[PDB]
Amino acid sequence: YTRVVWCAVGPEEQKKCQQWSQQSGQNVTCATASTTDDCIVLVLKGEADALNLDGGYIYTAGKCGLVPVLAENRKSSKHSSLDCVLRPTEGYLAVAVVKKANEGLTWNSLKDKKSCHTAVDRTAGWNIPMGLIVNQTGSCAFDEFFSQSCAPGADPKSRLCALCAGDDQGLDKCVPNSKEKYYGYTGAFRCLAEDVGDVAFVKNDTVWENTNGESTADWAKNLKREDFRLLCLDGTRKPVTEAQSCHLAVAPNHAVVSRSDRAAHVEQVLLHQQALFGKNGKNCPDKFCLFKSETKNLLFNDNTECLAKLGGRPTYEEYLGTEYVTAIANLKKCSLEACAF
Ligand SMILES: *[C@@H]1O[C@H](CO)[C@@H](O[C@@H]2O[C@H](CO)[C@@H](O[C@@H]3O[C@H](CO)[C@@H](O)[C@H](O)[C@@H]3O)[C@H](O)[C@H]2NC(C)=O)[C@H](O)[C@H]1NC(C)=O
Ligand SMILES: CC(C)NC[C@@H](O)COc1ccc(CC(N)=O)cc1
Ligand SMILES: *[C@@H]1O[C@H](CO)[C@@H](O)[C@H](O)[C@H]1NC(C)=O
Ligand SMILES: [Fe+3]
Ligand SMILES: [Zn+2]
Ligand SMILES: [Zn+2]
Repeated sequence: YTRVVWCAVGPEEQKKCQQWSQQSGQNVTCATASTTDDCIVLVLKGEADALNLDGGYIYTAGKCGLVPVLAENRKSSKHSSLDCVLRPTEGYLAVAVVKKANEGLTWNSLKDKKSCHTAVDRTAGWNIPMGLIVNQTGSCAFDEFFSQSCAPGADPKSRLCALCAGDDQGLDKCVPNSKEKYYGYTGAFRCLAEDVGDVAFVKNDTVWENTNGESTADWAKNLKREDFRLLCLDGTRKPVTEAQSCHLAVAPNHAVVSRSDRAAHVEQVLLHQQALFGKNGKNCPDKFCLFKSETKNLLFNDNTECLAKLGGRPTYEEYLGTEYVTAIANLKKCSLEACAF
């Protein structure tokens, strides 16, 4: 009965979640929805207890009263001593990526180009880039900036969805879940890698994990780090090893959210679950690995070492940071006291 109902987004996260449930002796059970927003609603209704969310969704969930519980903690070895779970999270680097061979393409020449986004409302693939575009362009017409784009979650008949491919059967075009071929970090990077788009708004870690043999996936096997360039905000182009000096912003780590009244219980269960299926987990990579899904980032990002405790008992605004929270407000004025359901 001290069971947590996780919310899976899409049928792939659903399959993984059921695997995790089977392996957990049903201490973790699953609910599934077609979109992250839908999953947030199941949580709000009390039909689900939690899910891991990108910062852009943390904001949406936050206005509706959901709270940050644990955050993804990546592999970084500085802040050396502390165990991952107590280690402060460092946020990730949102970057704008292009093909090297696409010479001359700079932040300054993006208008009317083809773009690849993780999804609408996500931090690196949308809020940061479009916030900057809107900032600099003076206009709220961010649907008219790129000639065509794949921005999962936008209107399927609009140009913002024109580049999306849907699933293997061409169905679910532009849906904001993994069925969409160009969804999320990897999908958006694939959109760029296959030259469907001119630029991809992902994070620094995405380019590395999908190049120089790190993938084995058909589309990425032959990808070489040198064939890509990051677009700095000053107009220059740098190699992807220069992310620390050429990025659009550092994003708050994806984090697990739940209803305030269920947070403590979710925190508790989760810590026990990762001890079992986490990075050094008791049953991983033997029975089941929570943070692994063949580089598809299902439920959690695949580069997650562990889920770490937060700190000054973070409200959702403190977790995202004032800088980021203001940015989203300024961007969504284009579409404070809110929620949306
Ligand atoms: C797009 O819209 C505006 C363009 O200026 C940006 O919003 C502004 O962001 C600044 C920087 O974070 C905010 O300044 C802050 O002010 C408080 C006190 O007012 C201060 O304590 C902080 O240290 C900081 O200086 C400013 O409030 C905010 N402007 C408005 C009208 O809300 C926004 O960041 C731009 N979007 C992106 C993604 O850059
Ligand atoms: C307003 C007062 C001072 N509270 C600040 C507070 O609760 C801040 O929250 C946080 C959240 C997350 C992080 C990142 C980190 N490295 O721990 C740092 C600080
Ligand atoms: C389920 O959770 C309980 C409560 O903490 C724990 O004692 C038990 O080991 C877990 N069962 C399985 C099969 O993991
Ligand atoms: Fe993200
Ligand atoms: Zn920076
Ligand atoms: Zn606080």
